[PDB]
Amino acid sequence: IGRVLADDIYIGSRCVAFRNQDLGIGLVNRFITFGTQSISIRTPFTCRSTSWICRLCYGRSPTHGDLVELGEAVGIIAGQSIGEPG
Amino acid sequence: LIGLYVLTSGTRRGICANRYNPCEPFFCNSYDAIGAYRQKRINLDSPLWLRWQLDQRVIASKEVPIEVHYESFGNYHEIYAHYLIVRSVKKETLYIYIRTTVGHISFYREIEEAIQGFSQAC
Amino acid sequence: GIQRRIWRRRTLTKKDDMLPFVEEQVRKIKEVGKVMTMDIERLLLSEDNRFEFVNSVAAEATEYVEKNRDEYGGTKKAIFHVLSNRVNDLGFDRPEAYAESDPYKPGPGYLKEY
Amino acid sequence: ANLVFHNKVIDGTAIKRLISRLIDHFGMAYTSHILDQVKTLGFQQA
Amino acid sequence: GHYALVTQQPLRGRSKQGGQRVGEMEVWALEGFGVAHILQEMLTYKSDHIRARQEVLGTTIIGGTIPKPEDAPESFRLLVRELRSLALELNHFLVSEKNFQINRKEV
Amino acid sequence: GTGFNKGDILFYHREFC
Amino acid sequence: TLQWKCVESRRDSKRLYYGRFILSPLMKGQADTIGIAMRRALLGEIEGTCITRAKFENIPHDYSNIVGIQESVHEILMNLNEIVLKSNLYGTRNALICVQGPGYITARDIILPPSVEIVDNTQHIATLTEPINLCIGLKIERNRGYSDRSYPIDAVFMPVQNANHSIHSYGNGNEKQEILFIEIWTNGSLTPKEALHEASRNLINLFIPFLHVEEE
Amino acid sequence: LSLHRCGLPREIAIELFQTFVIRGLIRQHLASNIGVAKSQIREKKPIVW
Amino acid sequence: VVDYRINEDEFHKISLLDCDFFIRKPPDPDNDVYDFREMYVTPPDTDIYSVPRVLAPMPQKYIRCAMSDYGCYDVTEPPIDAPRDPLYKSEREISKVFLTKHYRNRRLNDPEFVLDFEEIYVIDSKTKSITRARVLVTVPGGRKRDRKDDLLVIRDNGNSFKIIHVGERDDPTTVIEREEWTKTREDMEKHLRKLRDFSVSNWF
Amino acid sequence: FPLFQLESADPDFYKIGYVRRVRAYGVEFKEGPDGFGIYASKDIEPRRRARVIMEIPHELMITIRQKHPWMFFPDIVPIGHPIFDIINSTDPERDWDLRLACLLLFSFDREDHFWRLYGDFLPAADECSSLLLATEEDLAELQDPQLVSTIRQQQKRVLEFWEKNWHSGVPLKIKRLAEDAERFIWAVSIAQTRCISMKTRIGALVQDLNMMIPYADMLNHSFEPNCFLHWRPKDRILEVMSNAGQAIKKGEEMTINYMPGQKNNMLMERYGFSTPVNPWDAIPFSGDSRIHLNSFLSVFNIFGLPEEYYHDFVDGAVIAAARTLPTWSDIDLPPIPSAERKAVKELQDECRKMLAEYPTTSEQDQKLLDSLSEARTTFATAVKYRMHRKMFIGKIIKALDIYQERLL
RNA sequence: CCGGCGCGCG
Ligand SMILES: Nc1ncnc2c1ncn2[C@@H]1O[C@H](CSCC[C@H](N)C(=O)O)[C@@H](O)[C@H]1O
Ligand SMILES: [Zn+2]
Repeated sequence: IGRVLADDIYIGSRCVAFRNQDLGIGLVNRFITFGTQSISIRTPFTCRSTSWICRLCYGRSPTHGDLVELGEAVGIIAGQSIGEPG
Repeated sequence: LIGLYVLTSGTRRGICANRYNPCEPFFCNSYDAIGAYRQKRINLDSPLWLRWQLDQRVIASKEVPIEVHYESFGNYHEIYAHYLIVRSVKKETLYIYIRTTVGHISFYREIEEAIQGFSQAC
Repeated sequence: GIQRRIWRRRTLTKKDDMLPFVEEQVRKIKEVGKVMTMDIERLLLSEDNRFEFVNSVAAEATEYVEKNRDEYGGTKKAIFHVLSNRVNDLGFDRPEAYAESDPYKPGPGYLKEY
Repeated sequence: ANLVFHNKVIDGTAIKRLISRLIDHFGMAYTSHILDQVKTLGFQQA
Repeated sequence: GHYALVTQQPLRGRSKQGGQRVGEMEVWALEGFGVAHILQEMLTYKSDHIRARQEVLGTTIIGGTIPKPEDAPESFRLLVRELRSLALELNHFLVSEKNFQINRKEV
Repeated sequence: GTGFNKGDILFYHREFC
Repeated sequence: TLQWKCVESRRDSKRLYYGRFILSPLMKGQADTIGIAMRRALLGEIEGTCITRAKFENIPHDYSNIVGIQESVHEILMNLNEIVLKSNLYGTRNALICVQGPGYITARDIILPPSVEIVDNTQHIATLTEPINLCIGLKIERNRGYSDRSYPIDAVFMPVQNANHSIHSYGNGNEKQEILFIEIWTNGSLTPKEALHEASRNLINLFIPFLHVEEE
Repeated sequence: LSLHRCGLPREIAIELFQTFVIRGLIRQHLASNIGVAKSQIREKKPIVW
Repeated sequence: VVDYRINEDEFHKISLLDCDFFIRKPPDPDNDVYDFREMYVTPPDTDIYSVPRVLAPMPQKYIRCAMSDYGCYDVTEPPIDAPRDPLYKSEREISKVFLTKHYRNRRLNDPEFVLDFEEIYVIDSKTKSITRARVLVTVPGGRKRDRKDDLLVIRDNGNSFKIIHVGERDDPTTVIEREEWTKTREDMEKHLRKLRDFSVSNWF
Repeated sequence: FPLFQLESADPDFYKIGYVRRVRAYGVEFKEGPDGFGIYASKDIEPRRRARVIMEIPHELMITIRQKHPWMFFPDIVPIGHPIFDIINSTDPERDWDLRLACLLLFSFDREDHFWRLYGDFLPAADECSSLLLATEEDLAELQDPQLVSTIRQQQKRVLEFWEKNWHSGVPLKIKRLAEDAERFIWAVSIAQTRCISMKTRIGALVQDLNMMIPYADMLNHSFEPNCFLHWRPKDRILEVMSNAGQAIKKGEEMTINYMPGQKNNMLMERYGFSTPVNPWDAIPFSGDSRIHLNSFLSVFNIFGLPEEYYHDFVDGAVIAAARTLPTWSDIDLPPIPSAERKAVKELQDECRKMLAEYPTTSEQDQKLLDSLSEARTTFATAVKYRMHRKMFIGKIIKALDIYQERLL
């Protein structure tokens, strides 16, 4: 949930999910309902940088629902999120 | 959390409600039920029947009616675990009565009134 | 379709089934200032970036303060005025800078105790 | 508001799930007021 | 009120009428919120910017808008001198994006 | 956050009348 | 001096009246006691008028439905329970319904005892399609809230639908002052000002007897 | 309290907002200068609140 | 499975959860007349017709019948993807359809219209079949009685059909309480059975 | 003292929208003999920015991707439906209206779809002004062989598509969508006359869509509109916004530019209507006689670049004349009046020859319209089109006369 | 207005 597809998804001759599209839970259930074996998504591992990240490779905002906004300090949030329950 | 749990904890049922094997007020609207509760006519968890004038939106088990009382004049009553539905073959009328308590009604009214008040204030 | 003018009125001709004690609640909402929270949420529905929204609001408030310094800082706040004006610019009427007072204060010197 | 009518129980898991669904449907401003009202109701019944 | 002699930061302690510390964990939270101007307030002219502390005292009494400090706080200048005592020079340079002129900031 | 991306003719010439 | 005033009034419909009232200046702790007593009096000590019993004549065979009437007997009773009345009656009186045939039966079709009025004449009772005369014998009572083949009606005597009180406190140093706010919602059979006055009178009548003395 | 409100002690509030209270005093001609306003604040006058 | 597409303008299309049931409809202003000689069952919204399975003798003459569905409500909380997605979804899962013959094929508008509860045909969605109801009559009178005073009771997932006098009608509260008492009594007996003094204990 | 001192639309029309989060601010829907329209229910005070007029949620629309592959938003077509096979066989470039018509029929057949109810307020076959419903008699009154040929080609294409895809062997779920040809023709006409194309972002996906937007197709067309459409992606809402700083009086119609820079012929081809103040209309002149562009603009107070002519008698007709009249410019060379008089006389002669080419005149066309009692909508549409062309030529003549008058 | 030591609170 919240990941951005890196490739188009097809069911037969029909496109059910396009490249550069946020993954809702309805789309995920549709993938599980049918026989979809491979899903290609954009993650922090796929971004073309280790000094910053882009909106599409990060995905949806953890708190604001929509796609993440430019200028967000996602690294500090990532560090705080893991160390907080320690 | 405890307050909400006690409020929405429903009726005592079965052997915890009747000493013997059995071989409730009807309210036009929720305001009448809460008013009766204020005047100490009913308890917080005493069962009651509430007239429903909206669509069927009560969360309940997906079960067929326990009993269908079909009259020779056409009207039939479908009795479920938590509501009663009156239907007819002559007309398109459909009456719904929900078996609930004052606590569930109070929770629903609290959330509904919060939404309506916020909408009206803006 | 022209006949003399007489014309056919368009009607629903179909059935759609989808067709009061909150006075204290609404008044309390207005008193505490939750309408401003709704307005702030509404203003951000048209902003791609919220940081840019905050920066623009701060710049507009700064311009307001520089232009008319003595009108702000008391019952009127520059940021509140900016937010009200931005809400008013959409056509939704709001009190100026969300400035409200208590009509039931029993004369000067009396301070409300929470 | 097209709210479902809960008729069984409201426990810790149910209230957490209900609030999350309210934020998605109504937003954070509406849900912030719903939380204020529900907090009073829970305190009043405890 | 009163500030430290060396760091020029507000004193510590209720008995000394000192201020509250904004530690590095508090700075992380502000960076997580993205409130870059709240952070700069508590880093320069509420703690140790001697020049900008005096102007904030004046602007707020007349209500005439607080400008950005743009200079270095006394904690950074204190660190530069200490690094100078280890035979190390630390210079802050601004490169103009217009004409690419290098500007040496006073530190 | 908020710090991202750096945050007279026609006069003295009127008709004499 | 201690004075009261109505600070808000509204009439959303004919059966929904709202009013907000004020009372100031008050001493510390007085406003809470007054509000509690007034709310209890408004909610249960005010007399209301309701239909408490219905008799179905014309031999309906005591069945669930009557031929020609769209609504069932239980539906008719539920509709009758919703009718808002006001009166000054002492004891119990009787009302009758006699509608000739097809059409809509509303509160307007009720023959009333002398002192009984009807707040809303548009309240629906039953719908008649075929021309059959319908005879219903209503029993009307006047009672407090806290108090033969004829079907009873579980009437709730609540002319005041809701009531609330709130306290505002003020002070400058050693002298304090508080203000009492009272909100009253009525079903139109009585105005919020009338409800306030009736509640005050009922409370005073409840506390008069403690000052009674007896002849020697 | 509301979800967006907090309660501040009177002493903490008067300490934190001292400059704003001085401006409010001077603006409505109730204080001659900054020193007089500070003296009024120190005396806990009823108009400071 | 048949090898032709029937015309649905002359058929009674009865839609259930698992299938759509077709019964030939003789023309009539009331549209309550059914011809059971020709029948077809299809998957929902599909024109691949098939002969339904029959578990009982079917009528040969045209009979006027009243249709009433049997099932449950599916009130679910669907996941919220888009803005303003519905908080709940309620749909009527019809699993059985009862066809009750009018007494002597009387019309609804007839002032003497009564329902014949001894003639009920049950359509099952799960099995894609149609059956006749096993009706048990308790009202005195036998074959000849006043049909205006009888009441039909359907229990056991639409399998138990019983005719009783209207006077002995059971309150909905009584039915719900009976079910609750039975289930809770069995549950309590199961819970207490694991105690080792259960055999020397009383219920009360 | 208080004591001493077009019809409203069906309330259910807005009510069905209102219960589904459709909001209209400061405007009311009105119905007339021509059709539906949106008018300001009060005086809209010009604010600093654009004002929100209406808000239509995304879930109430029927949108299809403008580019291959075809993906619908919201996805109403189930997987494996034959309607997808019918849609997917269309030509990607020119067959956009067929896909929208298929979607419209599918939605009309859907029980829970909103457009099943909203489709009852669409103009019927006898009320729609699209030329796809016009017969040969109505097309004969266009007095333009090019437009007539284009309309015949469009009708032939629509009927060929319907015949190819709605033959005998189609399943029942497809046959009931359009049992006979004119139903599909009406669907295509509605799609052509009410489709809105826009670049919308949904979530993280930005794409162009062909959209059937309820309550937004209600707005009428204008080349000087007071409203415009803005898509709000955060909550997926289409906003109708009045122009910033433009006062709107009570009862003033709400209008948007259906398509900019399109002449009356293309408007008649697509939306089935034309306007007399079209500032892009073209009259083919010989080009031998030319006037001074700068003087023509200055006399009538027409400023801005050739692509943004605007006025400070002068209307869009004068702008169209300035854009279509043969003009010469030499930076700062003034025109000598004598050649201007001869040039405008020759141009007026050409315009009068063009008017004489038409069998009838414009005033007689207006009289025929006023006396018309048993004609279809397309008949009056064609009559209005030719009359509007005649008035455009006449306005050109009058503008040339007054320009030669004010040259001294 | 500087640092060490001891005792505490969350
Ligand atoms: N300015 C205008 N003058 C005359 N007709 C117009 C017009 N703008 C749009 N139309 C017509 O309105 C249609 C667009 S849908 C607009 C509402 C429509 N009139 C109705 O009642 O449903 C087009 O087919 C076009 O023929
Ligand atoms: Zn990336």
